[PDB]
Amino acid sequence: VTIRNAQTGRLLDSNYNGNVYTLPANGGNYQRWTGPGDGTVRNAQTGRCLDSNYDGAVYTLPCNGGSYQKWLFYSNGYIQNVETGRVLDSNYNGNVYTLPANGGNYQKWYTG
Ligand SMILES: OC[C@H]1O[C@H](O[C@H]2[C@@H](O)[C@H](O)[C@@H](CO)O[C@@H]2O)[C@@H](O)[C@@H](O)[C@@H]1O
Ligand SMILES: OC[C@H]1O[C@H](O[C@H]2[C@@H](O)[C@H](O)[C@@H](CO)O[C@@H]2O)[C@@H](O)[C@@H](O)[C@@H]1O
Ligand SMILES: OC[C@H]1O[C@H](O[C@H]2[C@@H](O)[C@H](O)[C@@H](CO)O[C@@H]2O)[C@@H](O)[C@@H](O)[C@@H]1O
Ligand SMILES: [K+]
Ligand SMILES: [K+]
Ligand SMILES: [K+]
Repeated sequence: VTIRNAQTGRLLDSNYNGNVYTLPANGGNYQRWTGPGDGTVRNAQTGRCLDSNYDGAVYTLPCNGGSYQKWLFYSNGYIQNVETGRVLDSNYNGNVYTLPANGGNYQKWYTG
């Protein structure tokens, strides 16, 4: 289902172009996500895998088995990219990107 930023209240969102962003909850399936158990976080509408790189950019692409598309969900709300180690982040404008863990609330996420 949904992934909601702890700082901004905006939810994790993505489209068929593979662009990612956050928006207020709006019921659409672009805002729900599925975790099979293989490390991936797949968009409920598109089936694509949330993914990022060493530059900090974050997008979705069809799923390819790479550590890049594998995420770790900690109980403190961090969502960590296995390859880079950088943590999923966003800003009130609805930018999504990754940055070094810095303890910030913009790096926390309620996932249900
Ligand atoms: O009208 C389409 C779409 O609008 C809203 O979706 C937005 C966003 O959440 C989706 O990620 C993108 C996908 O390109 O479209 C909008 O910006 C929701 O109402 C959604 O359910 C709906 O189909
Ligand atoms: O060979 C690099 C990388 O390729 C594939 O991952 C794609 C994408 O998911 C990644 O975010 C970017 C990283 O720059 O790379 C591709 O576009 C996977 O085959 C992956 O295992 C591999 O490391
Ligand atoms: O000092 C602002 C901000 O800095 C640190 O957060 C960084 C990053 O995680 C955020 O997404 C962006 C949002 O604009 O800001 C920094 O780049 C954190 O220490 C944070 O608590 C603080 O508000
Ligand atoms: K779209
Ligand atoms: K900090
Ligand atoms: K602050």
